[PDB]
Amino acid sequence: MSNHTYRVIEIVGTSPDGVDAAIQNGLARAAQTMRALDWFEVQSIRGHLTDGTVAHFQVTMKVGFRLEDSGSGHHHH
Amino acid sequence: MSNHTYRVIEIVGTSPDGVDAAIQNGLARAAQTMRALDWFEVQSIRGHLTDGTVAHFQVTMKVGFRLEDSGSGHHHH
Amino acid sequence: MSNHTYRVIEIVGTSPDGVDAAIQNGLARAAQTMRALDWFEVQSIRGHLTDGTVAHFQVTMKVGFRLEDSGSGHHHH
Amino acid sequence: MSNHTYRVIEIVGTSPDGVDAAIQNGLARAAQTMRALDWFEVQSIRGHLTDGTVAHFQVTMKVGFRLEDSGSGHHHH
Amino acid sequence: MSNHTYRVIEIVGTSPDGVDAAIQNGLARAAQTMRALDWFEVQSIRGHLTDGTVAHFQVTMKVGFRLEDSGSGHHHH
Amino acid sequence: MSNHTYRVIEIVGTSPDGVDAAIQNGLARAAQTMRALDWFEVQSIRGHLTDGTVAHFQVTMKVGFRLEDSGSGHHHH
Amino acid sequence: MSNHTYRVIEIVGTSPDGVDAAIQNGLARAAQTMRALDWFEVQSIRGHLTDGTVAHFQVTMKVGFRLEDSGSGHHHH
Amino acid sequence: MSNHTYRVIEIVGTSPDGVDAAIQNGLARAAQTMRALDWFEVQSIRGHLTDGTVAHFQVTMKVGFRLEDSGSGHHHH
Amino acid sequence: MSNHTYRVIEIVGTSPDGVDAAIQNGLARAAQTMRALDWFEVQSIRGHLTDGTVAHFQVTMKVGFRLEDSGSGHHHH
Amino acid sequence: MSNHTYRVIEIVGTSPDGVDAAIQNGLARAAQTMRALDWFEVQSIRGHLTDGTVAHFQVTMKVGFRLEDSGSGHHHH
Amino acid sequence: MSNHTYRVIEIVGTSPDGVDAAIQNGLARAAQTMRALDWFEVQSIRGHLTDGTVAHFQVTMKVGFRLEDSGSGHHHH
Amino acid sequence: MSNHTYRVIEIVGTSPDGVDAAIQNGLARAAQTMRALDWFEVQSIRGHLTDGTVAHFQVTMKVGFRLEDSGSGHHHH
Repeated sequence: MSNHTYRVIEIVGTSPDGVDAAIQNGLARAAQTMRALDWFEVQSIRGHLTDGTVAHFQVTMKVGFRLEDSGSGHHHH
Repeated sequence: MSNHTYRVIEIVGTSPDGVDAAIQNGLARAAQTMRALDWFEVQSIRGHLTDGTVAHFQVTMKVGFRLEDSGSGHHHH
Repeated sequence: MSNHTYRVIEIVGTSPDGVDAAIQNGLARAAQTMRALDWFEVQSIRGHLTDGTVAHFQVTMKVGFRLEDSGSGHHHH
Repeated sequence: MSNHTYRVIEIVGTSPDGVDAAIQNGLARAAQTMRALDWFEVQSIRGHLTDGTVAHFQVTMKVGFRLEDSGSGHHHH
Repeated sequence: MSNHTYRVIEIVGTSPDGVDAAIQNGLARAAQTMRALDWFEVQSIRGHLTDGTVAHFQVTMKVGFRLEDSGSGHHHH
Repeated sequence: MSNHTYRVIEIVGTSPDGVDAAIQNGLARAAQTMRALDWFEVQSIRGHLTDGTVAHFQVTMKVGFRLEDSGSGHHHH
Repeated sequence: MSNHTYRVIEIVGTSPDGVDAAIQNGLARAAQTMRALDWFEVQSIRGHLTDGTVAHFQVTMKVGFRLEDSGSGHHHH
Repeated sequence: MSNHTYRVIEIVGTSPDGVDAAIQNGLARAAQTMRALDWFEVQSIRGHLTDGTVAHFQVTMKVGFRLEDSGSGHHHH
Repeated sequence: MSNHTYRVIEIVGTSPDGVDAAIQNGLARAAQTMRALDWFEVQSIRGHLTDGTVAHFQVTMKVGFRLEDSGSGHHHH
Repeated sequence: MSNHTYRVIEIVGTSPDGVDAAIQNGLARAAQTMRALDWFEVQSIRGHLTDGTVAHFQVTMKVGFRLEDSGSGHHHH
Repeated sequence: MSNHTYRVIEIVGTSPDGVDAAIQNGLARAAQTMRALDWFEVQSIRGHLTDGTVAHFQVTMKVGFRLEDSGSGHHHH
Repeated sequence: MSNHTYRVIEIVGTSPDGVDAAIQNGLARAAQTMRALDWFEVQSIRGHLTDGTVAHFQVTMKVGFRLEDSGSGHHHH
């Protein structure tokens, strides 16, 4: 925890069944390929209405993962 | 799609059962009277607590609909 | 209060005598023609200076009114 | 200019040929039907890429027009 | 309603089951100890992912309650 | 002034007679019970319209007061 | 009006008697020395409380004035 | 369209000939190497002035592309 | 970690020797009296210049602490 | 480059022929009288519509120039 | 303190040795030529990396100074 | 410099010894693996307090690097 450095990527998750779906739907695919999803932050909740009655919630989130080598989980000052 | 122009209105949807409710509750009434709801954007999630334990989620959204005559769905450059 | 949906419009009120004037001057005209002004939110206080010494305060506000049919003032969850 | 009150609407103009196009393309249709477009403010410049190489610039703007009766263009304080 | 003054506090509610949970989970504890929760406003929806698949939604909200003595619910101008 | 630390609270003041009223109406009650109001910052000017013609300006402000013991009013670097 | 270019300066006006005072108090001194104050925009309304009961409203505004030579008031496209 | 998840990257495009150039200049290189640029959003228009008279417009944009496998273009609720 | 709810307070720390000082100077006093400072967020770095050459950095931060009873550090969904 | 200090001024450029015009029209006049325009940042794109069909794009930008004496272009740490 | 009016200028300070350096490096040059620097506000902390390992922190700040004649330090309402 | 296009990534640097540490700690690891870090922008300064007295400053920054082939450093308009 001395020089742990993280990276934040932004992904947009989409689900016709809610915001908690899109959050989980997108966060999930992200992990299918990335390392250590540690946190997320929602930046927008938007959406499209197809057929006028089918919303496809589109939630944009910023997700953060550790890139630095698993190193000493320490405090050094 | 050459000169399609849209209009954005802002509506606040309210539901005691969630944010996805208010979004759908309000978006829905909006369509009862407007043309071609194409998209929406959430701007705020607020709420009132009546009886101290009854939240009435109030979600404000900006909704967008086409005003321009259905015209050539085209690309011209 | 179960599915009450509101609409927010934005108007700019102007008065040479203050911000509370423009707020009331504009909000007032808005009601001359709209239904149930319930709330307002100020977004900007700007102004022009004519003759260099005559400010015309221009206050932009977002005003909200009920569109949904007067329905049950109720809580349903 | 004592109690002149204005209204601001938001429209999204779109053009495959630029931002100044979409601004003018949308502002123009707006006037086809509204009164006294006096000003505009850009809020976003976004866009879609169809065929991957055809951008359709979408510029969202807030446009303002006078609603109050043409009245004394005056200063009263 | 003449000199009613309110106070706004900020709390972060957390739930592994959604945003509407955290909102209600946190708002609720807040009332366990405070007076007259009247309104709330969401400011952020964030979260941590433990085990990589267990999100703990963290919603930050600003909650508002009346401090001024229950006084005349009146309008005085 | 070396380690003087302050605290900022947020209060909403309300008055049917203006924004300068609500600011003073709320700031005042705040002092009835707190120590050393030193500054304030307005964050929003909102309002409700009862009877459609009775605005109750609601101004939200952040107020700051000293918590640290009255200590040396000094500069140390 | 073809190449009229303006400059915006920021000034903070202060008055113990209100926001409309500080706006006018500051805007005024600004003109004592500058050319053609044409517009202003409020950016903050803050304040200090001396004696705990004497607010000195401090309003920060951005003021705009013409620098370009009085030239053709024209439209050229 | 049920679980389509997207990724947003941010790129800065630069052109001495305009903002629509930099937008297209940068968006273009981005596609030279990425999949399915679907949308873009401008976040800043900045620039450097070399030789004092050569602006190099620098437009920062957020571009979004699909990462999820081309899957059912469907609505499922 | 199922219903852990937190509270965020805002404090301004001040030090003539830097921003990391004010952050630590203020955060520290805050703990002298509060429970479980878990996190902080900087919102502003401002300052006053006394004697014209003595800056007193004033850093405003939002600090967050747990209020809910130490309860099961668990995940429940 | 050790103690190079810059100053940022804000100017509004205007042109009936576009945003890239106003940017260049205004930036240009600014240099007619200032030293070393090094960079610019757009803050707003607004405009007035005279005759309803003559937009006068008004672009506000923040421009930055060096004030410190041309000194060692160096790195010192 | 009745009609004291201030002016805010924006300067960018730069130092290879930190943010507190650039703040002091720039604020300092500003005073070499201006009157009564009373306060400052940081707006951005940016930077360039020359040689890839030499950061030149660039901190932009808004600095405020009194322009109005030293007048009665008084409260008048 | 005609079509140089850049990419901006966001990383969070962490150090128990300051903000200038985390900035340098994170920026550094980023370069260990990326090309041409040219600039950075701070977006947040946050932090965790372990043991209540060990802050781990977490600074989030946006870093920008060139992706386009080293090409003509030129101006072409």
